[PDB]
Amino acid sequence: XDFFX
Amino acid sequence: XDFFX
Amino acid sequence: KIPVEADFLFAYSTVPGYYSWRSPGRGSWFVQALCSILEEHGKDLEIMQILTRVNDRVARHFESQSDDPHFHEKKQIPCVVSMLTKELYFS
Amino acid sequence: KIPVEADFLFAYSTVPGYYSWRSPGRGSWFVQALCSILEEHGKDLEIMQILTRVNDRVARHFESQSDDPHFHEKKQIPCVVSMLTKELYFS
Amino acid sequence: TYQYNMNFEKLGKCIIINNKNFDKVTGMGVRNGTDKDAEALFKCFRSLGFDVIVYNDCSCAKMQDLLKKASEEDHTNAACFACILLSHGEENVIYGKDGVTPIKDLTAHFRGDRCKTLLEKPKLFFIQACRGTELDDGIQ
Amino acid sequence: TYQYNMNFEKLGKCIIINNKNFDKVTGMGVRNGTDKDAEALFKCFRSLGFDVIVYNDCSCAKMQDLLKKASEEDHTNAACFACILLSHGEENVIYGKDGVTPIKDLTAHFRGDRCKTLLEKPKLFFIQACRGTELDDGIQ
Repeated sequence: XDFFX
Repeated sequence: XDFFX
Repeated sequence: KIPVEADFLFAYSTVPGYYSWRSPGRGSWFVQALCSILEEHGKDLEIMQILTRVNDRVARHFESQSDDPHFHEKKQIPCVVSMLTKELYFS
Repeated sequence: KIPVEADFLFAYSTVPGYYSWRSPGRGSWFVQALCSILEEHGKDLEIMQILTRVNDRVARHFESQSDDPHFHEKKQIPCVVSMLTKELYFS
Repeated sequence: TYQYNMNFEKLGKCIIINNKNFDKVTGMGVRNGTDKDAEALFKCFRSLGFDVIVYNDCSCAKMQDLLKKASEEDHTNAACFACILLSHGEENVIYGKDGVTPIKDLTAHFRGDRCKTLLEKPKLFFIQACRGTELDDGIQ
Repeated sequence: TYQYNMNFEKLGKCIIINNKNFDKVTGMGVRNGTDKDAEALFKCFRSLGFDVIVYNDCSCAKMQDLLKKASEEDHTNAACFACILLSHGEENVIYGKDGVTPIKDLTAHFRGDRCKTLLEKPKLFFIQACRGTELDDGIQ
């Protein structure tokens, strides 16, 4: 489950 | 004599 | 004399204004791709060759997976800023 | 799928924040460096090799000639922003 | 393979915007020497094989319009596209004769989703213009 | 004649700043996976030949001081310098665990006039961090 910075 | 942009 | 800003290189993970994506189980897209290319070719390719292959790998191999559809299937391209004055090999 | 921002290259004459110098008789430093490198090598060097040598030539060969000494003997370094995903040869 | 495919009927279009004169109200002066730049760029980029087009003293609306129209042309048989901007500038921005326009808005016309016939092909922008007012004093 | 000179005793120093955990007052969440990044970067840049040191959950003042001190070391026997920043971020700016600091301030310590022993040597910055909130929807 991708996230961003 | 040089200039700038 | 020599410009005080010369001989810097910035390898950004993304383009100005944009998100940078990270997988919690595998790491950020940019770093995954950067380490891939460095293991295979860090010692025989020039820095701009390495980072161009990284650009291609991030652009092609990765697509975001998300619950929110606002963030479903989004893409990323990194961004290299070079003030280098010579080619750079690590050897 | 492909990022919408992929496969751009920005060859700026100068780094962000800085002046860019032009000579009224010979033209701007970046352009005359770029043209001279492309004439000798535009068909045999990769685009980043071309622009890295342009970086060197602007950085080493040019110094601002002015009489308001606030602008005497000043320097310039160009700035390459690459989102390319492959090597570029004009051949 | 690791190089852009160059096996196309033409190398591609090269658009040069040569802005020398500016409306008084903008505060900007004549850019002496830019005609020599434009001449040497078109000879150089013609040698490479580009179809070179030189525009001169463009307004901001002309610069947007001609780049938008160039992104609507059929580039299917071209290997790449190139644009060269010669003008006054400040950070993120370039001068037409009547004011200032964001560089990003000029280049966004060629995004992958807005110029489908240059998809996966290199889109080159060469920019001669200031990006601010800092001087580089150098070191020997 | 066209390569950076690499005939030095050391490849150079590599500083990895690995920011995973952020103060409550910043509102930023934990960056899961960034340890996997840092260890992979550690092995790669070490394999290249860099003397690598990782620094975890740095504050803004520590990041500034780490890079100011590295800039003041003697690099006579080094070919280059690298720094890797893993954190949250926004355009032109990177998060310490206690706020934001401008990227230009981290890098300016290495300018030619502020670090004579890296003059004419590559200084490399690899930055994993957001630069805004635009999404790239992609295109087929």
